[PDB]
Amino acid sequence: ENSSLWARFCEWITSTENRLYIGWFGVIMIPCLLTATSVFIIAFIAAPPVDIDGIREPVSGSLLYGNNIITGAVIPTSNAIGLHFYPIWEAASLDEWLYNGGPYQLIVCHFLLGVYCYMGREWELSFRLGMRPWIAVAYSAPVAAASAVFLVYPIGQGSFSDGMPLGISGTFNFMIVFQAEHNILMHPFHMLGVAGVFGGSLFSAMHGSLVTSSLIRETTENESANEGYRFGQEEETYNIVAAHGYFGRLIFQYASFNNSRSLHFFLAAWPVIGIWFTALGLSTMAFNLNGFNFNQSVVDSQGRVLNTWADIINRANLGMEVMHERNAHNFPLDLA
Amino acid sequence: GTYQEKRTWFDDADDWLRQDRFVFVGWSGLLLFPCAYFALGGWLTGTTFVTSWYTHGLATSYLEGCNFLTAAVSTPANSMAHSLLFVWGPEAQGDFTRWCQLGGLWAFVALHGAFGLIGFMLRQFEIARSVNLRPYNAIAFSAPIAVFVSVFLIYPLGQSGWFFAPSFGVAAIFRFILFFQGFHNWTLNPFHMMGVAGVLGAALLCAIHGATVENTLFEDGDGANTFRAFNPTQAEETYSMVTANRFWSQIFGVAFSNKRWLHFFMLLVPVTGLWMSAIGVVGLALNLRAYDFVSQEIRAAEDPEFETFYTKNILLNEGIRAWMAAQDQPHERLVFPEEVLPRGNA
Amino acid sequence: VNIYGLTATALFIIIPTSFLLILYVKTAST
Amino acid sequence: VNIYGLTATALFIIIPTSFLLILYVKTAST
Amino acid sequence: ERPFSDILTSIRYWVIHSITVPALFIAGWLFVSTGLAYDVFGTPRPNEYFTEDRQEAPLITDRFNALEQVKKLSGN
Amino acid sequence: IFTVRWLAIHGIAVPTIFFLGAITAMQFIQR
Amino acid sequence: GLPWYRVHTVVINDPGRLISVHLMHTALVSGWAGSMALFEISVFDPSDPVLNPMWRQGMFVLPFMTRLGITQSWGGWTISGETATNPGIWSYEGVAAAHIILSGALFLASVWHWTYWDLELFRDPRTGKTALDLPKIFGIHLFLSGLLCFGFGAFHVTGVFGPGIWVSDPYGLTGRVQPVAPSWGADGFDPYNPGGIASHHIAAGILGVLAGLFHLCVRPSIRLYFGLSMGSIETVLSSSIAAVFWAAFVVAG
Amino acid sequence: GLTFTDPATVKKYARKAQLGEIFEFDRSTLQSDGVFRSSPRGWFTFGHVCFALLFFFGHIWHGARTIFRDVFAGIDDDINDQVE
Amino acid sequence: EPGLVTPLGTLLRPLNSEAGKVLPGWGTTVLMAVFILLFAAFLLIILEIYNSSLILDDVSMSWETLAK
Amino acid sequence: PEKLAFYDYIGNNPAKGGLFRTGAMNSGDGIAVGWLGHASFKDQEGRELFV
Amino acid sequence: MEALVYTFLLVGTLGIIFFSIFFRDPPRMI
Amino acid sequence: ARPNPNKQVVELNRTSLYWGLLLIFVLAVLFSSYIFN
Amino acid sequence: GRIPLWLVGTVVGTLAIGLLAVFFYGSYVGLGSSL
Ligand code: CLA
Ligand code: CLA
Ligand code: CLA
Ligand code: CLA
Ligand SMILES: C=Cc1c(C)c2cc3nc(c4c5[nH]c(cc6nc(cc1[nH]2)C(C)=C6CC)c(C)c5C(=O)[C@@H]4C(=O)OC)[C@@H](CCC(=O)OC/C=C(\C)CCC[C@H](C)CCC[C@H](C)CCCC(C)C)[C@@H]3C
Ligand SMILES: CCCCCCCCCCCCCCCC(=O)OC[C@H](CO[C@@H]1O[C@H](CS(=O)(=O)O)[C@@H](O)[C@H](O)[C@H]1O)OC(=O)CCCCCCCCCCCCCCC
Ligand SMILES: CC1=C(/C=C/C(C)=C/C=C/C(C)=C/C=C/C=C(C)/C=C/C=C(C)/C=C/C2=C(C)CCCC2(C)C)C(C)(C)CCC1
Ligand SMILES: CC1=C(/C=C/C(C)=C/C=C/C(C)=C/C=C/C=C(C)/C=C/C=C(C)/C=C/C2=C(C)CCCC2(C)C)C(C)(C)CCC1
Ligand code: OEX
Ligand SMILES: [Fe+2]
Repeated sequence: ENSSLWARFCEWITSTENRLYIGWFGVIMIPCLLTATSVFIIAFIAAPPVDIDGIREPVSGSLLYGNNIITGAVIPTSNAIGLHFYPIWEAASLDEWLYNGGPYQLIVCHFLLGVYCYMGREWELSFRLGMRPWIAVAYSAPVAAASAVFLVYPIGQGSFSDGMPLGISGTFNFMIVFQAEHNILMHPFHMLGVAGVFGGSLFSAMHGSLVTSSLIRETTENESANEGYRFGQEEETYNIVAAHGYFGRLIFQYASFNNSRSLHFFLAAWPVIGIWFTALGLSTMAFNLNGFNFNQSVVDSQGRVLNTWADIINRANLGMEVMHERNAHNFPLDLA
Repeated sequence: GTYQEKRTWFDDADDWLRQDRFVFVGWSGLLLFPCAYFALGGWLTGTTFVTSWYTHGLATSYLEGCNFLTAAVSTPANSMAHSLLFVWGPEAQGDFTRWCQLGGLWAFVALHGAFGLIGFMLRQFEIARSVNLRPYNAIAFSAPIAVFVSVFLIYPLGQSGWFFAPSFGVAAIFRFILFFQGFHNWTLNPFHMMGVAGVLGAALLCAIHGATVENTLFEDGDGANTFRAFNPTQAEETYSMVTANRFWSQIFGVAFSNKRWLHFFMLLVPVTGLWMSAIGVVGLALNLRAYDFVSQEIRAAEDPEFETFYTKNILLNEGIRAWMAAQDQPHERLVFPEEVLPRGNA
Repeated sequence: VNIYGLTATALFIIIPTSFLLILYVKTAST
Repeated sequence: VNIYGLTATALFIIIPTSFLLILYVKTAST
Repeated sequence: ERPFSDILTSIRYWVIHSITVPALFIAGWLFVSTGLAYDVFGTPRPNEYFTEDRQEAPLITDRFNALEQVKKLSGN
Repeated sequence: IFTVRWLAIHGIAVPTIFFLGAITAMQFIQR
Repeated sequence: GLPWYRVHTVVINDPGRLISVHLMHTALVSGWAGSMALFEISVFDPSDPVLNPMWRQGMFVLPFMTRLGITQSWGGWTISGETATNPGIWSYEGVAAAHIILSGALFLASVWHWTYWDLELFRDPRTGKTALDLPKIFGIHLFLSGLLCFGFGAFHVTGVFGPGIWVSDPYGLTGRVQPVAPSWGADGFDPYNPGGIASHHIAAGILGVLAGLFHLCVRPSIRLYFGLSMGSIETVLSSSIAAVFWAAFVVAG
Repeated sequence: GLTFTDPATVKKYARKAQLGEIFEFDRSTLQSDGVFRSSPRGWFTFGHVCFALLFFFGHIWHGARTIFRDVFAGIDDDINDQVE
Repeated sequence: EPGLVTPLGTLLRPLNSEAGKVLPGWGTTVLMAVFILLFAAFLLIILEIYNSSLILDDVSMSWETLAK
Repeated sequence: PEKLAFYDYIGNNPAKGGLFRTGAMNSGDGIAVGWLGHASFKDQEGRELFV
Repeated sequence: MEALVYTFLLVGTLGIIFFSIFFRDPPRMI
Repeated sequence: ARPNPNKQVVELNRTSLYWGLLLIFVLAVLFSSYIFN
Repeated sequence: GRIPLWLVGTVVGTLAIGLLAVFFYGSYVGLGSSL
């Protein structure tokens, strides 16, 4: 028509008729995730071993170097680099990039930029369909959690080596070293997040049971119960008064939601608020505000010290403090 | 029925038991209510007044200075190791104030908790049959029972004592968790790796379905407080399953299309997770743990250049075992020179 | 290598794979 | 033993076995 | 009767739960402040953990013989 | 008044006010 | 049509196919044990029993044959330190071939009851439809359960007709299969007493017979009928699954 | 009736002395890896607890199917009688 | 329609014949509850023996007991 | 006896196992060939020590 | 050897994820 | 003899094929790390 | 009813948050005070 080249282009990005919606976050999400995906696969398979700690003992992380799926990892950037922006072109040779912890910092910068914008297009499509916009808020609870383990925690420590590796056994070392230095289990933000998922799983097992247990009889018994629902129907597929009536007898009548719109808000609000504190937990633990510490706290008269369980957890932490980075510490404090 | 049989005393008792009330008693209430009440009441008594100085050798009460985090109803000592510690039995012999001192108030709570959990699951059966529903709420609660029975009962009945059970306290769990990392390497048991995916996967279905419903609602009121516009007896649904399909179909790629299958999928993901983690504790009760990979312990034995994070984790498990087990297992009477424990430097 | 490692995996993949294919192909021909 | 001996046989048996079963089961459901 | 709103508004409620409530609280104060709680349950006082015989944490190591043994470790 | 609902409250509400007398007096115990 | 997990409930209506399936599952369980025995005796090492014993070799079904009195192979070796005078027909190889010919027998019986599923034995009178007298059918199996339990104790353990069971010394240094005599006092409940085993099967064998004649003769109450839902084929299934893990915790412990 | 005072040999047998008694083996006959395993007493116990604890779920599901047989296909239309 | 009639089917026919007949009232149910409460007490014998929670004079419950 | 010194050996304990360590116990640490005799650990002053 | 067996099973999972998006069973309204 | 009136049919739609094949491959990614040790 | 509910919850809710401050006060002094 009389439309420009640009208007032809903007009526394609914001077109909802596409199989996967792009939108304007997706024009910079899609080339960042396909960057970060395609480099994650290669370094998980063919990365040469990385000096993680700067002491020139390279750690293996590739499947081609005698690892399996569980011990495979993408090894973090070396301790000598620290927080210096280390792209591919600052290295002289390409193998100097790989040995120093190259593809960790390439992935994380494209990953975190990708998931900030995957949250963006969850808003953007919801504006293109007339939906209410707050699904993008609920995706910020993992985005707050993933920003902390990759970016907010290496800032407070000063190096990308202390961030979390991209591996299954790589994660498990990061959980151990963290609690040895910061005692995460004795921090009320990790206590909220633990209740965020034990409550979150309970509120899914309980809600999903009662909707299944109040289904209306529409099929036979040889046919599955999922055939009673036909897609896009108007009438309700389960009795709601019967499930409040059941759950009202179960504990007491005031302990239930009869308003199903107030119910589904509670299912959204409980884990999302819970993950927000355990995302802010290690965000504050990144700036060295560890947790509780009740060592040598219960004492009697005559100046003696009684053990508690907190002194037992001390012995676990003290056994891991003196073992992580085994050839690094030249000095009797772990300030770094 | 329909032939005029007479009424007996048992029939008369049933009407009082299955009478509608502010709290439902039923027949299962005779098993539930005196067994559940003594469990938590036996927990609050032990965490407040009852020591642990003779069993483990460490204070555990509010009457000793331990706060809410560090108070625990502690397990018995490893001397008994499998006794039920009856208050009349030979380890106690009637004396109550010496019965608590041997840690026997642990077994008062664990055993009265088990018959509580049977009774509470039976509670969900007779309420469902009264209202004539389907039993799926009862079937989901078996997965908390399988976690309870395997961890607190099958695991000490496989290990060397009730001593190695968890104690009913906050920080006392925190060593039991840290017990399983060093001594078992429990994070590499795939039965726990399928437990985590059940827990974190069900936390994700609680957050999406609660937000997809809340953002695809139908405009039925005029006040912007959209909770006001729900008559719960209405025949139509309150949100748009068509629109919610097309959102995640273009955001994520594949979405639900079946409201019956969806809530059942929210049933299946947490229940399979715990049931596939009750199997892993059974292997730990026999110490059939997935501690090692053979083909990397060999390669790290002959070469001081090869390592992974796996071999860095085996050293950290040695740091938990060789350090805390001096105080954690006092029945083993073992002492350590400060040269026999592994360290790094400085 | 476990000699029975790759062939306990191969039977674990192919036999329930071929189980689900049989039920699906008779379904889609209805 | 040829390590690949028993697993080249096993794939030779199970994959054309499962091929013919799929065509037969959709046939007999007609 | 009693839909739970009228209970927490009536004055016959607050003429009963203003007398039995502190009398249950003060009796809870006396149970520990008089030293009764240390002996009815058996937790040691702060001047009672270590006796003159032992100077470390107690330890049983005998199943059927624990009742008389703990009475030695208690210092009694 | 001996109601099933009343017993459920006073089976819990009576021992919890007895215990709050204990812990508050535990806070004023010196070393 | 069905889902994939309700496919075996076509059997729940008619009685006749349910025998045919329960024969097929019985043919597999035996045919495992015949296959597991022949596999293992072909990889057994009878050389050094004092120091490379039977248990260390890593072995599953052959101690369960040895415990009830099978100590000789057709190869001519024994366990305890001698060779075979004559193995007899019931040896390691013969018991292994006993289950497989049993398995091919029970395979064929499944094929018969699958084809001739419709029998007048099953269609009861005064309705003319498929039913099962579920209490009376229990008395017929409970009678024959204790009758095999009585016969095992009086004969196979006592040594009147069978060989006995394995009995060791306290420290494993010796021991073999001799007949034992039952112990009836409080020692019969010592689990390390072998005499309690023969005492158990004679005592529990009699009571199952007396319970077997009870449940044949006494019809259940109408109040207890509708409570435990006697008229359905699945109330026995949920209870037989309930009984068998009570067994499996005791057996594992 | 031998003696050793060798600084390598004493450690080489004191490490073996933790394991109970001292032995000689042949790790070339079966190509042994050097790390232990579990006796069939241990394997039989594992199977018949995992089976048993799984059969506990089977008892519930078929126990719940017999009692709730009438409403297996989903509940009926009107069950709104139960409102107090 | 009729079923199929076999020689062994007519023989076992009166065994699977009276499907449905029950006793009115309560029957032998109170007599059944006697045997359950005994058998539950019987298990508390052999458990608290085998837990060594009750000690008898002729058992000692070790491997030594098995060897006379 | 040689047998009673064989039952007293932690490599025969089934709790010293692994979940994915397949096969025989003899595949773990070889077929036992012979007993090597009771070690006794003497001090420089001849005082016997215990492991 | 197993380093190529692992990469088969990784890209095998990514195979279904391609087929589960674009070749899905299309949901039909009403 | 007579045709059995209990003949039922089994079906597995495409959205259930994808949960099946993705179930099998994922735990085959899981456990194959342990089978080879 | 007689007494308005809103100053019932204020008086109780003050005496609950007044009660919590003692347990924080008792955390730095007395037993378990680490001194
Ligand atoms: C119904 C609820 C219920 C249940 C299931 C249990 C269950 C249990 N309790 Mg708890 N308890 C309860 C109510 C309950 N209790 C109440 C209400 C109280 C307050 C008084 C207690 C107080 C309490 C204490 C203080 C203790 C227990 C203990 C126990 C355990 C031991 C069981 C035992 O030895 O009983 C054995 C008895 C039976 C199983 C009854 C069987 C019925 C018999 C066979 C009928 C025959 C009677 C006949 C007349 C006998 C004739 C004898 C003649 C020859 C002289 C068990 C877990 C102990 C424990 O926890 O272990 C550490 C313990 O120390 N309970
Ligand atoms: C004595 C045992 C027994 C028997 C006879 C039955 C019989 C039945 N069950 Mg039940 N069930 C049992 C144990 C048993 N169950 C246990 C222990 C569990 C807990 C896991 C269940 C859980 C269960 C559920 C959740 C359901 C049934 C259903 C059914 C019905 C059809 C089964 C079907 O279509 O499966 C078809 C099976 C397949 C197509 C293959 C399954 C493949 C399995 C999972 C793995 C491969 C088998 C394995 C290698 C063999 C090893 C056996 C093991 C014992 C060693 C039928 C009435 C269904 C029902 O009642 O709906 C009407 C149903 O939905 N059962
Ligand atoms: C002359 C009489 C006589 C004698 C000497 C015996 C002798 C014996 N009987 Mg027999 N018995 C007899 C008559 C006799 N019986 C009669 C008349 C009956 C009635 C038919 C029985 C019924 C019977 C049964 C049902 C059992 C015995 C058992 C035993 C053995 C003693 C207990 C034992 O070994 O401890 C070991 C066994 C136990 C301590 C039983 C533990 C039961 C626990 C509570 C089950 C736990 C499951 C539960 C669900 C918990 C799981 C969850 C948990 C992990 C958290 C011994 C061989 C037991 C046996 O089989 O021996 C192995 C047994 O279970 N007897
Ligand atoms: C013809 C009879 C016969 C005989 C003599 C044998 C003999 C043998 N079999 Mg074979 N077997 C047979 C039939 C037979 N089998 C059949 C028909 C099957 C198919 C199901 C099998 C399947 C089979 C397997 C799978 C295995 C054997 C094994 C064995 C060996 C040891 C059996 C053992 O210790 O079990 C001990 C039996 C028990 C502990 C069961 C006790 C009964 C329980 C507790 C159930 C009680 C419930 C009941 C209702 C009781 C209530 C009544 C009471 C109240 C009165 C032995 C060589 C084992 C072996 O060594 O491999 C070769 C083995 O693994 N057999
Ligand atoms: C730690 C996590 C956790 C807790 C605290 C918890 C708690 C609860 N869940 C319940 C229900 C459920 N939860 C379910 C699935 C799940 N539940 C999960 C995890 C949990 N569930 C998970 C992960 C799932 C997913 C499978 C379902 C499906 C239900 C219900 O339907 C049920 C309900 O209706 O909720 C309202 C309630 C049980 C009522 C009851 O038996 O009281 C009676 C009390 C008894 C029987 C005494 C128990 C005694 C215990 C076992 C031992 C004593 C422990 C001490 C008292 C406390 C020790 C505390 C220390 C650890 C600090 C209760 C609110
Ligand atoms: C990154 C990639 C890495 C490598 C990938 C390896 C993948 C391996 C796993 C493949 C999983 C296949 C599962 C089943 C797929 C399915 O059911 O599709 C069903 C669709 C139905 O689409 C239908 O098509 C119809 C049109 S028409 O009739 O077909 O013309 C239409 O009517 C209907 O709406 C539409 O649904 O069938 C097709 O149209 C395409 C054929 C699919 C069958 C071939 C798949 C196998 C070959 C894959 C490539 C080689 C891999 C080597 C190993 C085989
Ligand atoms: C052992 C025993 C027994 C029992 C007893 C009992 C049962 C008791 C009970 C008890 C109880 C029953 C108790 C209770 C308690 C409670 C408490 C102690 C509480 C506390 C709390 C707190 C401290 C907190 C609070 C709060 C919260 C929650 C939060 C917010 C704030 C407030 C403050 C509000 C018997 C007899 C069997 C036998 C003998 C001995
Ligand atoms: C997966 C798995 C499993 C399972 C397994 C199984 C299940 C197995 C089985 C196996 C089996 C189950 C086998 C069987 C076999 C059989 C056989 C091998 C048989 C044979 C027979 C025959 C050959 C016969 C013949 C004949 C006939 C037919 C006619 C008559 C005569 C005669 C004899 C000739 C489990 C989980 C446990 C674990 C491991 C893995
Ligand atoms: O980097 Mn990973 O962990 Ca933060 O402390 Mn020092 O440095 Mn290292 O050690 Mn401790
Ligand atoms: Fe919902």
